[PDB]
Amino acid sequence: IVGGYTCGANTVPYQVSLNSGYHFCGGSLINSQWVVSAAHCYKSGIQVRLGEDNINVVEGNEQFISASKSIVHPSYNSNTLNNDIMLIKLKSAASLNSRVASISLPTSCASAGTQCLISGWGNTKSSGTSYPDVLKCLKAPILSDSSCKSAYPGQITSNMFCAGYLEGGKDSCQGDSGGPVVCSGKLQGIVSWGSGCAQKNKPGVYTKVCNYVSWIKQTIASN
Amino acid sequence: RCTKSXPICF
Ligand SMILES: [Ca+2]
Repeated sequence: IVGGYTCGANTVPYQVSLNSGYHFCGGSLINSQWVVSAAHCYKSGIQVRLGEDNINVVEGNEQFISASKSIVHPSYNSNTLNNDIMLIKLKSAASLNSRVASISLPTSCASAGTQCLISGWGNTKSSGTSYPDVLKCLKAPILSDSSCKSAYPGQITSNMFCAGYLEGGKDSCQGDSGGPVVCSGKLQGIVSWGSGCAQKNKPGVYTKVCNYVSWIKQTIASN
Repeated sequence: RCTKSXPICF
């Protein structure tokens, strides 16, 4: 997260870290057994880390649980990033408490100008690289689809939206992929892609979760 | 344009 702020330990209790001997992507806990992340975050050997603040120190409140299923959307296109969503089933149910909690799925899509919370352990620099120990947070509005398409002509599908700023300085970045965009207590977005990070006129692009609520439901119920 | 992962660029 570039241009954000330290969230505070366990203030985003649905935020998870996906770990393969290092933090590689974020995700969101949606019930005791299931995590939503990005399809492009798929790999073998995923350990889900819940209740994290400092990802480099065992502080208390962590739960490390292996992924038992990693389900990429069958129509995920790695060329266009359309359908950039993945479901991870945990080996054992997480213990839910104040510091480890699920986030609600949307009942409807969000509108332009809705203010959302984007969070992660990604790069904090727009130029070069700095990775934080603790979780970072950013408040960011959903942009109009006209403005989103103007920024990225021919590249924004019905399953994507833009959020953030056009003036530069505030954005999600490398290492934040798969993590949450939460608006009015609903998981509306998944950190997906963009042109660089926090660059003028290049807002972040996010998977539009409201389009997948039925798929998520049908997939969990059958697994 | 890149994904925001440990990046996949185009
Ligand atoms: Ca920790």
